[PDB]
Amino acid sequence: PGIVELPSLEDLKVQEVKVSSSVLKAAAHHYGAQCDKPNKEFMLCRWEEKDPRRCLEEGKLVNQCALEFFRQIKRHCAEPFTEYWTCIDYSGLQLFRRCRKEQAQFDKCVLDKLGWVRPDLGELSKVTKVKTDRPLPENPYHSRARPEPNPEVEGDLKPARHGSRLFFWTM
Amino acid sequence: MWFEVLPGIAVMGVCLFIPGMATARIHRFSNGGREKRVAHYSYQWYLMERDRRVSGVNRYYVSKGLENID
Ligand SMILES: CCCCCCCCCCCCCCCCCC(=O)OC[C@H](COP(=O)([O-])OC[C@H](O)COP(=O)([O-])OC[C@H](COC(=O)CCCCCCCCCCCCCCCCC)OC(=O)CCCCCCCCCCCCCCCCC)OC(=O)CCCCCCCCCCCCCCCCC
Ligand SMILES: CCCCCCCCCCCCCCCCCC(=O)OC[C@H](COP(=O)(O)OCCN)OC(=O)CCCCCCCCCCCCCCCCC
Repeated sequence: PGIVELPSLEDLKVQEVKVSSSVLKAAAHHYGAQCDKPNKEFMLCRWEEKDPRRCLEEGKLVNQCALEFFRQIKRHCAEPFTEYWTCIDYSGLQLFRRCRKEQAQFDKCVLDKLGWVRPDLGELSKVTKVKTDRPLPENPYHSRARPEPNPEVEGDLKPARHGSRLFFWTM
Repeated sequence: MWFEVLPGIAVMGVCLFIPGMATARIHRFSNGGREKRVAHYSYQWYLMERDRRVSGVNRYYVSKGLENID
C-alpha cells in the first residue's frame, strides 16, 4: 500500500503539564470551568477528524491553556491549592469526600482572588456546542465508492408462460 | 474464673491485629508515606502510570505540584 505519514518531533514539542494526577484531580472542576473552549474545540476536532495527526495544534492549545490555568493558580493561591492536593494525594482512591475543608479553602481563595465559581453537580457532563472555523470532514473514514446495488423488481406480475414447464405438466 | 480465658483471647487478638497493622505500615512505607494507589479501573492505572512518568524518578508516588511548572 502506501507510506503512513507521521509528523516530525518538532511538531510534537509542547511544554508539558508536569504535575501529578492528584494535582490535576484537585483543580479539575475549575479546570473544566475555565478551560472549556480550547478543550472542547480539541475534543470536537478529535471525534470529527478521527485522526490525532489532524488534532495536534488544537491539542497544543489545550496544553497552552492548561499551563496558563496553573500559572494563574500559582500566582495567587499556591498554598491553599497545595494544602488541598496534598490531602487528595494521601488517599489511595483519591477521595474528594475526605478533603472537603481543604476544598473549601481552595474554593474560597479562588472565588476571592480569581472570581471562579466551581461547577455544580451535573454541569461538566453536559453536551455543549462548539463554534469552530475548520470545515466538516466530508469523508472521515476515507471510504471508497460503495458498490452499486442490484436492480430492484419492477413491472406488473404476469402468469407463468404455459405453467411450470416441468416435462409434461401443462400447468 | 471467666477471666482466665482472656489471656488466650488477647494472644489470638494480637495475632489477628498483626496482619492489618503490618500491611498498613508497609503500604505507608512503600508509597511515600501515603496509602497505596488503588487501580481497579484503567483510568486509575493510566493516571498512576502518568504519575510514574511525570515524577521523573520512576515512582508513581513521588508527587509533583505547582513547583514543577514554571
Ligand atoms: C365456468 C366455470 C365452471 C366450469 C366447469 C367445467 C368442468 C365441469 C366438470 C367438473 C369436473 C372437472 C374434472 C377435472 C378437469 C378435467 C381433468 C382431466 O380430464 O384431465 C386430463 C388429463 C390430461 O389430459 P388433457 O387432454 O391434457 O387435458 C384435458 C383437460 O383440458 C384437462 O385440463 P388441463 O389441460 O388444464 O390439464 C391440466 C393438467 C393435465 O395433465 C398434464 O399436463 C399431465 C400430468 C398429469 C399427471 C401425470 C402423473 C403420472 C404418474 C401418476 C399416475 C397415477 C396412477 C394413475 C391413476 C390411478 C388411480 C388414482 O393436470 C395436471 O397436471 C394435474 C394432474 C392430473 C389431474 C386430473 C384430474 C383428476 C381428477 C379426478 C381424480 C381421479 C383419478 C384421475 C387420474 C389420476 C392420475 C392423473 O388426463 C390425465 O392426466 C389422465 C388422467 C385422467 C384425467 C382425470 C379425469 C377426471 C374425472 C375422472 C372421473 C372418473 C373417476 C373414476 C374413479 C377414480 C379413479 C379410480
Ligand atoms: C503474637 C503473640 C504470640 C505469643 C505466643 C507466646 C505466648 C506465651 C508466652 C510465654 C508465657 C510464659 C511461659 C513460661 C513457661 C515456663 C517457664 C519456666 O519457668 O519453666 C521452667 C522450666 C524448668 O526450670 P528449672 O530451671 O528446671 O526449674 C528448677 C528451679 N529450681 O524451664 C524451661 O522449661 C526452660 C525455659 C522455657 C521457657 C519457654 C517460654 C515460652 C516459649 C514459647 C515460644 C514463643 C515465645 C513468644 C514468641 C513471640 C515473642 C518474641
